Amino acid sequence: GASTTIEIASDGENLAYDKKEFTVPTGQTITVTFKNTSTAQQHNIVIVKGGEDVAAKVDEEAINAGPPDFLPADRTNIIAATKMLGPGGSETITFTAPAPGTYVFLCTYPAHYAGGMKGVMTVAP
Ligand SMILES: [Cu+]
Repeated sequence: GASTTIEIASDGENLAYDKKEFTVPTGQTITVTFKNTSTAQQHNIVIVKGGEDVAAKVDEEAINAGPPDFLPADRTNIIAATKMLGPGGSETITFTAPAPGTYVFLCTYPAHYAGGMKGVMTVAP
């Protein structure tokens, strides 16, 4: 089920992605295209280096960091991230898949993570 090309989008106007999981192969170049399909909301996708603990810390850094991108100053805990996309915006990010394991992805727009806008990237060995 592992793929090197991933398409993901917001679930219309809801605080969710259209996928809560996807699998990628370790050590290979991954392409992820994220589409903000909402009418009036801002979304990104941020893939963190770890699980729910790392995601919570990033999410907190993000809200402190503020607009327009709501990302921490550096990517020490971030595998990859888009910019903060407007309604109808899309962005493709490229990264080398990290070590095999489970990696949380989330939207870091204020309240969106707590709102359920999250999932898991599984990296196959
Ligand atoms: Cu969002």
